[PDB]
Amino acid sequence: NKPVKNKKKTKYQRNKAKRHEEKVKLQQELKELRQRVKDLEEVI
Amino acid sequence: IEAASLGKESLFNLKTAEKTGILNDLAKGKKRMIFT
Amino acid sequence: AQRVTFRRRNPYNTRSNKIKVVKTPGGILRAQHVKKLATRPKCGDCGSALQGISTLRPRQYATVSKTHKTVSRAYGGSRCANCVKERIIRAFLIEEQKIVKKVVKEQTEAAK
Amino acid sequence: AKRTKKVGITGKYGVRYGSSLRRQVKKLEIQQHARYDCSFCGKKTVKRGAAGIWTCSCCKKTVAGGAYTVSTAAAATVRSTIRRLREMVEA
Amino acid sequence: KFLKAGKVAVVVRGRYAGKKVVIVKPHDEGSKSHPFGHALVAGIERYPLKVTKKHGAKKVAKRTKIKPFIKVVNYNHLLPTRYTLDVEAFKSVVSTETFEQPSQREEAKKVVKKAFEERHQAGKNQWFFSKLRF
Amino acid sequence: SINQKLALVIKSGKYTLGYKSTVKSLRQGKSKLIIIAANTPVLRKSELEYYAMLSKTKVYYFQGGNNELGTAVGKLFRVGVVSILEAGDSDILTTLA
Amino acid sequence: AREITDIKQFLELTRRADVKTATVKINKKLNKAGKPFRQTKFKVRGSSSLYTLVINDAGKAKKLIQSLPPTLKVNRL
Amino acid sequence: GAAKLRTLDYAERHGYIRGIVKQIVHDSGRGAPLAKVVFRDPYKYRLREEIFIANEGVHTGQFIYAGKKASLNVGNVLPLGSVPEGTIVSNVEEKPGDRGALARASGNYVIIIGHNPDENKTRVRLPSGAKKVISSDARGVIGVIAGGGRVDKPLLKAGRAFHKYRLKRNSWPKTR
RNA sequence: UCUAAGGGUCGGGUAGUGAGGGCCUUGGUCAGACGUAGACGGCCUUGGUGUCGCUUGCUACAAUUAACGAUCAACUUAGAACUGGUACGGACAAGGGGAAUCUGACUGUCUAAUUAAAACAUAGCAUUGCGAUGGUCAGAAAGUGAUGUUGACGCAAUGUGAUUUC
RNA sequence: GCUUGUGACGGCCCGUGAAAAUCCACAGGAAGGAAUAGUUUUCAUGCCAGGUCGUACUGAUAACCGCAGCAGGUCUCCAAG
RNA sequence: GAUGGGGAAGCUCCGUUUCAAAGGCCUGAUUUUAUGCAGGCCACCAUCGAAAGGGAAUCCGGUUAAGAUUCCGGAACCUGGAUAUGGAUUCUUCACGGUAACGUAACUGAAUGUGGAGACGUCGGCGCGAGCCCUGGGAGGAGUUAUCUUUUCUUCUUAAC
Ligand SMILES: [Zn+2]
Ligand SMILES: [Zn+2]
Repeated sequence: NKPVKNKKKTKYQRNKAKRHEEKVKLQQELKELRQRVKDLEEVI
Repeated sequence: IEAASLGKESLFNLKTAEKTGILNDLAKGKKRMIFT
Repeated sequence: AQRVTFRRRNPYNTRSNKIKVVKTPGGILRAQHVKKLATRPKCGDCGSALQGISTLRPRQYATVSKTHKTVSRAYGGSRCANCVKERIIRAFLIEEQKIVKKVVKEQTEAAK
Repeated sequence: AKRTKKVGITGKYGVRYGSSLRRQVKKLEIQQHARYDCSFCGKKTVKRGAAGIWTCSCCKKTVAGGAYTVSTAAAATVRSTIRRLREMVEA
Repeated sequence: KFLKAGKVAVVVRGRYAGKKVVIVKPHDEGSKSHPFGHALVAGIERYPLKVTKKHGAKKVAKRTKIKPFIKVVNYNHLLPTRYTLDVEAFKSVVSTETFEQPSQREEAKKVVKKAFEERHQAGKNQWFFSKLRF
Repeated sequence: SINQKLALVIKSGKYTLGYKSTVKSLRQGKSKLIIIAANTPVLRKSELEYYAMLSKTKVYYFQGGNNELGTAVGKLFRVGVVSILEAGDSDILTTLA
Repeated sequence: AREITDIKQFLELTRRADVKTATVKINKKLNKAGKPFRQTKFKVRGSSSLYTLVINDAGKAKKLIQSLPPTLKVNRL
Repeated sequence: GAAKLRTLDYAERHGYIRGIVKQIVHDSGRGAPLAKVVFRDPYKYRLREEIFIANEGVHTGQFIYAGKKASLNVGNVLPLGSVPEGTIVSNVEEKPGDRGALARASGNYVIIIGHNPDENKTRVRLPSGAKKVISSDARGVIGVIAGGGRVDKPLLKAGRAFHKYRLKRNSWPKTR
């Protein structure tokens, strides 16, 4: 495998990555809410 | 150094394996016995 | 500015009589007695806090399930896996030394 | 540079106990609070826990030694003479 | 160069730490799924209990049960030994594509189980079927 | 001298410094000789000897600790085990030392 | 007190043998600084735990109220 | 726990028994540190702990060999007849079966002067300087008691003397 | 009344290709139970808030001026004018200082209610004894108890009491 | 910022700073356990039960001790601008 | 501080594990002697002594002339016991996944050995959390208003689990 070659993500880029992950997980939870909502008609 | 020498006597000894005579046989794994 | 009291009858700042101050749904401050903090279990060989094991007071371990108290490995809840790796290697090399040494002893007593 | 001209580590004792007593305490104190090398892992990570007990920060080995220094000259010579005469027992 | 098919190693890390496995396929270069030098190996999860002269027929049959396992293992997590074990009886079943299917793992484990039971009953490789005490 | 032949190997041939690299070399069958510090823990010594026996590799115990072996190889850090992959110039492989 | 999410689990739990009483609670709340909307909490009283199901849709809450068992005794607010 | 050698038995009389050092610990009122050494009980399948006086160089995890035929290394205990001329021992048994009586304080030892033909006797120079003859079967630990140089540091303070002597039985402060 | 100084968080691009997430202004098909109304919602966009953009892959000075800008907040320091005083640490709070002699080294200590030291203790200093069939003691004597979980860098008794110099 | 709890560290010792009840885990493997049938109460749920004694009030220039309802003494917790 | 012992004219004394027959457990058709218990396993000595040490588990709201973590209402938890259903598991009988650190809803276990927790001095600064303190907007109530002050005071809370 290739060598490590150091390098680092700084602070701002890590902040942006964490923000994107939070936004994606928020949308995933909204989709989970939609899934819980939808099945009520089928079960009723 | 003396602590390492203290361990060497009890655990596996390359010098003793070399002294046993049969070397490639041991590398192929020719001698096997079960204790305990 | 609201001042509080101990709620049990021990009036002394002992190790087992520690309180916190909490606001209640009635909007008043009140003392809340806090139990002693739990200690992480330690490895049987090196003494380091073994990971994946819950941190509870000793009696509380009788309540949680097995998965909380062990990891999925030999000596799972007792040793820390680096000690387990060294134990495995030591046992294997002890067996190998026994084989080689027995062969040497037999050959030596043949040629002696 | 040097906050104290001569007194050194004995500066915590102020003007008390006498100059000669402070001087005598100084060398042993410097030995005691020093950080020593580890014979087992080769790192300068050994400090005294109690008089005679010396522990390495890395590799976590506890060894027995002198009261204020890891090794005494008497112990070093006893070690060497044991080595020599056991070698002559072998020979 | 000694990590090859047929070699017997000792697993030193993981859930199967302390067991003895035999290497069925060594990938020294690695792969996309496992970017490290690894090995497909087959081993024994539950060793057969050591029987004696007194034990009856049913007792021996139930004490000679073996639970095998199959796993991809990093080279750094193996303690290779000097012993050899014939892997040809399951070289075909133990392969890269097997581990991608839980059912194929099950069938390959059936093959390895019956092979190891036959070897143990025949009396071969008593060290490989012997349990390490550590 | 042993230090001189080690210096020749370090300045001419191929070497790896450290337990993980030397075990990788022994596993891949690239090593010829392994120099092991006298300070190395006995479990590691025995494991290295077992690997070298399996790989048909010579083992030499250096006289001195990690600091001495590192400064002999010519580095400013402590070195525990050195593996010789190529000794094209120096003759350390054949000498009794 | 435990919050339950699955409607199927909620219905099986409301059909459980130890369950006798449930409660329907109405809350007026806001959705993202939006209009005042209705929240219906169904709280089924078990032997050990009170199980709460939160529905934010009024029509679904009404249809679930219809779907409730007859023998279960429901307390409104 | 008292600092005593291992109880004499067949293993230590003829071969050797190997124990391992578990911890090196501080004993209140004693200058020398103590070593806890775990042995395997030859009869019963259980581990037995022993409290030796640590010699200089003894370390945790070290193998300590006890018996007639054990290596002449620091930490190992040996019958005085098994050691050669001029050796240095500690915690020397006065007579067989007492489990150690001489040179137990820190930085103190006993030198071997010479053996005896007529029976199993050996003569030794004690820390004070006396020359004594003990049974050659009496055991001793190879090396010098750890914690040497302790008396070289002045106490400088009545408070330090107070803390030292409250743990001992010596009356402090002294009267008369 | 001013002046100067001392910080935090966010900020990289369009020249350039094409897709991805969401109430998609308006416009298009399928399509939801209850009390003239009917949301939400299971599907899509080349658009919109040369075709702005919130996202990756990338060529192109990525910044050797981010040497700067947007935004947020605390109380400290230094200095300079002006200005009233019979006063400015305005009440409170708050060392008198120095020159020689005697004494004890010091920290410490006991006289509860007329006597707190020049006496007691103290680390240091020296001497003396003891290797277990022993030393020190308690005890009239003992199958004598302790020190003793003790071993000369230990135990104990003496006499002097820091240290240096003369 | 104050009070307090806590974490990772550093300093000090010729001073190195309780025990037991109790709970858990590991190693081991006497054994037991399934096919038109078993196991697992260290997963979830469901059922039953929890005795004896203290518990008011003060805690001090009015609740105790000094012959008092004494200008004295007597342990501790909370602590606004 | 008893017992076992030993002292003492004796009231009682010494000692706290010994110079004690100091008590539990497993198997059995022990194949013949015909209605009498056989074969084995393991070692240690009472008890008292802490309402500040160790230690199973409860909170909030309300209620009285005087009760309150104890009553009332709601919501929990601990311990012991009997047990059933679901889940899990099993024809590879006692689970799979992850290179690994390890994960999970489970995922049998007698003797015997071992490890962890209980379980631990003092001081210093540094970081973090909680309550309090200070403070902005807004929604209420009260005060001041001779003149001025988008003002001064106050409510805006959230337990165990
Ligand atoms: Zn460990
Ligand atoms: Zn070290």
